[PDB]
Amino acid sequence: TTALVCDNGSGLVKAGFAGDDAPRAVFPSIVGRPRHQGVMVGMGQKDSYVGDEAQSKRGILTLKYPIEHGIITNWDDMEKIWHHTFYNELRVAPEEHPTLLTEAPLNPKANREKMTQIMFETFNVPAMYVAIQAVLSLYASGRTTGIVLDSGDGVTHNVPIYEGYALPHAIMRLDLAGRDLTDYLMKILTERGYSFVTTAEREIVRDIKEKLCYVALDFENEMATAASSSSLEKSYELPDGQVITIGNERFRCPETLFQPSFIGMESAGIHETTYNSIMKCDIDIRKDLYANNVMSGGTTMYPGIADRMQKEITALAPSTMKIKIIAPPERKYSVWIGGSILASLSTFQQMWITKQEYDEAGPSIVH
Amino acid sequence: TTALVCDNGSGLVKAGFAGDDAPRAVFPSIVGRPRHQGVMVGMGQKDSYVGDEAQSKRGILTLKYPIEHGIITNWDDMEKIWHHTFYNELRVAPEEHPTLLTEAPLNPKANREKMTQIMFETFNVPAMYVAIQAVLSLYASGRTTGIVLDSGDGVTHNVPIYEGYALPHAIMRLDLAGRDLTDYLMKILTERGYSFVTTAEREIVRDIKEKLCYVALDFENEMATAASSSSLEKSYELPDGQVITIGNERFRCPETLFQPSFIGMESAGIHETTYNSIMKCDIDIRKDLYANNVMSGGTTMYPGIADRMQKEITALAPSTMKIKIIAPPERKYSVWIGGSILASLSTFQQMWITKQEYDEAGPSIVH
Amino acid sequence: FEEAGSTSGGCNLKNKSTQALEYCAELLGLDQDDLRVSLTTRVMLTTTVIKVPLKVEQANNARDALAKTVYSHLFDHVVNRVNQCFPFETSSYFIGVLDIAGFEYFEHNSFEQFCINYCNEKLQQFFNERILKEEQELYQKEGLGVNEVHYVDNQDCIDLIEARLVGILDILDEENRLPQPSDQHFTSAVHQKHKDHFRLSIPRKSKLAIHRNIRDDEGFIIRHFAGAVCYETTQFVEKNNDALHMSLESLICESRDKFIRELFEGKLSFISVGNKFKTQLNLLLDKLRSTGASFIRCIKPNLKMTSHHFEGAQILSQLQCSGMVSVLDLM
Repeated sequence: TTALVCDNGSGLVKAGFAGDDAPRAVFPSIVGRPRHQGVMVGMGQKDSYVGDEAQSKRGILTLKYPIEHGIITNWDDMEKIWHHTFYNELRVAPEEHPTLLTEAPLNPKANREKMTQIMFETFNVPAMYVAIQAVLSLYASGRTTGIVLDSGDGVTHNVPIYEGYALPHAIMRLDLAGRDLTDYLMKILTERGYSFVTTAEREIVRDIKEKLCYVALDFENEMATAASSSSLEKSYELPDGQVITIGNERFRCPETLFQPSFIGMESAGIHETTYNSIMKCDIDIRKDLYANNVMSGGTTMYPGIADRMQKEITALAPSTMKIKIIAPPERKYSVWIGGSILASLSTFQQMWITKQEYDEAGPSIVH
Repeated sequence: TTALVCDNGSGLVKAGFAGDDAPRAVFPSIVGRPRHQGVMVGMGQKDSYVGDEAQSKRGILTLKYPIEHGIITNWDDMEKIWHHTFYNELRVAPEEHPTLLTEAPLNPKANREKMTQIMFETFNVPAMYVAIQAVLSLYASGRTTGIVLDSGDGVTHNVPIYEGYALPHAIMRLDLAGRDLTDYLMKILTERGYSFVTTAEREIVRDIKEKLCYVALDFENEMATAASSSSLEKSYELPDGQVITIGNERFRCPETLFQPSFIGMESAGIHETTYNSIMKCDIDIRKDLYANNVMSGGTTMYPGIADRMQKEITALAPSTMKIKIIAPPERKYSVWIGGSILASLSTFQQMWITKQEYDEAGPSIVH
Repeated sequence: FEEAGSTSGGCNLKNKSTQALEYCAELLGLDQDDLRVSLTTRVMLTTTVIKVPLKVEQANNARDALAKTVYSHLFDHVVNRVNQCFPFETSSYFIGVLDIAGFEYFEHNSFEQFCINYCNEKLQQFFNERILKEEQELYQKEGLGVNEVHYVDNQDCIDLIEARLVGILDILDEENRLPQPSDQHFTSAVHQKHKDHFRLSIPRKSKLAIHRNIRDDEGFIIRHFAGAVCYETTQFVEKNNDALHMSLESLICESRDKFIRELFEGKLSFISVGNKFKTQLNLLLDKLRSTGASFIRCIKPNLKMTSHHFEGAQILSQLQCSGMVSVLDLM
């Protein structure tokens, strides 16, 4: 049997077998219990709706993302995510396949152990391994050097890798993008009188965060032309018939990635965390970290990136240095195409942690 | 078959067959193990990188010169130097050629024995001989009298030879130049705020020790003009984009060869060790040691030598004596062009130690 | 194909290759703007249908993969057109002639000669298998009955070249999957997994001076029935790598020309290139096992190819390269 790559998204959990095209299942991670009393008599209602069904049944449930700030809320809901994914999307039994699971870089111990341990006893997989989402994006882009960005709602990361070794002393985790950008967009859309305070309605905010937002070339000059009469406004239509016109806030929300002072948080922008991680690496290596700046994750899919990022880095970086920023299409599925390449390779079959070895070793094998 | 002259450099190991042009392989002697963990999965990484590959992979390894203070660190790394040199540079089997190996003058016993013995059993050469690097520089310059200088990182030597006999009572070994000049340059470049403390980065220091340094005509008068506003500064560019401007220290570092009090060591300068070795020879011979002062080794390739050396010796030497200091181009390959002339001559074929004779005699044949 | 200007990654075509594309697309019956996308992108779906650009080296291998697909189906169209010039009335029993090149090798051997000598080693296995069966039914026919005879195996040479995960063709096809393929990593991986065995040595172990000039990571020596044959590894992976993918396979089939569509009658992306050489050969070896056999070995007596000249320094080399001497060892 065929191995299964299942990505523990922050979004947007992604699932598909090993090779060779695209993921089979992608869905918004949400679990939602019903906040109102039923009067139908069937009864016909589920105890907890997962996505996609919880995104079709908005407004009668209370949506709860099971992974928040890069860590799982409880494994009771997480197990339901897994069960739903394997059985009613992929249509496969875990006993049939070796699996490949993903994690986030700088995640607290003992949450990789507890995960691995529960998943082996609950789903009875014959072998498993847990890879960080950032490393996998190297394979997806066909690179062997560069700084890797796993940016999902709501934890971004900046990991530098050099042919083909990782540098522990320069790894940066920012809790900045993207769920706090969702919350910030909701705070500056209230300023235009649209009240979307409720949990369900927050998903609609997320959808306009995808579609209508853009990044400026320079903030001050976009603000200048905003003061002018020329329309930057785009009109969105809402499920109850309402028409929302956003303009100024449209470029304000993504600009936060370069200026976190908009949220009021002390942390520095992607601009400077890129530079400061490069300048924590040895002198000879710095040469090839420039021009292997590879963006990844769905929250980097705004149009004005990477050429904003490019212009800003080129201004702070040493003169006459070659800087190219690598941003392909499909960054949301980058991780999955990474994992797919990995699990197909020899000899990594023998790098998987198998059940008998796990049973003897216990949680200490993980690291 | 054609004999092979392989020079046990301090630098800068040099290799090429006997006659008639130039060496085929020159490389920086460094072996370097990888100091960081690999994450690529290929795996594709070597256990120990030798030069040139260890000079292309700086900053992810820890460079270790295998010969230090004129003696080899261990024969485990030395054998890898040899194996790399014969096989992946020269493309020749040792069983095909009689070899000619070099050593340093005043090197401790039993390190010529142990070398000879290991090389015969490991590489199975049919015959061998070991010549000191200084004697070979006589042939290279076409002389038969004179004081010979083997100066490499980090042991210099002063050997007097008279037509065509060697004088044991006047041989001087100074542990002064050049690797301690590398370390001293790193200590006076920190004074200008550039921190190059790491092993890899030390090679960059060595490269600026080659290119940018110069020797003064007189220290005090160069120091005078240094106090003036006129620029002695040269701007170097560094692999990560940095621009380094050195001036005062530029002539300070090589001047150490005439004044070791800059390092704080008690030993006297090349000036005085030249004079004091001449004045340990018999009266009639002193006449022809003057004007056959022949410099050799790459660490004598600074521009202000030999005419600094000339002016200083002429001041200490007796009045009206003819003094000429012989310093041709290509001093770094002097030794190799020496060895080449030697191994081609009859009857020195019958001076080689052959395998059957070595097997009967054992390590006692060496001397 | 040059490198794209940082905009979305990938590769673009060179400006010197613009009029060269215009004069090529009318021979293939396709549009020049759609062919430029198809030679640079990986078309997939998210179900919208997105276009994800490829790297420069993957586009040079994909452009040559189109030429190794169009000419491959053109030779299969010539043979099928010839078989339609004499259609068979019916089928039942058959007497056929298999003709192929013998054990052919040069001073420095290539990937093309590696597949010939691998094909002759599998045919050498079936050759000695049919000889032993004829001798066992000769002894029975003369009334001598059964007796013990020693058989020589060459399965260890076959497992070396084609075994799953550990074979030479299996490492070669895996190297294509790596994010950065190498030929120095391919050579070192062969003596990584096969450190022992007698059918394989380093080039410097050879008695021949020309083979002793080859560096450890530049080649290898594989012993076959006809002896020790060295192969260099430069360009070996490049010649194996083929990358015909969806975005280009579903474009040459979609041609506006009718003769082109007649030539071509998600998953798998890059496909398995080192497997097509093993898979197609197994369709002939089991057909040869299902029939009887009549082995006719053909001898060239002299280099000039002129009448009444015998060269015993060239004939003896063909007795040892035909497998004839091996069968005399068996007997």
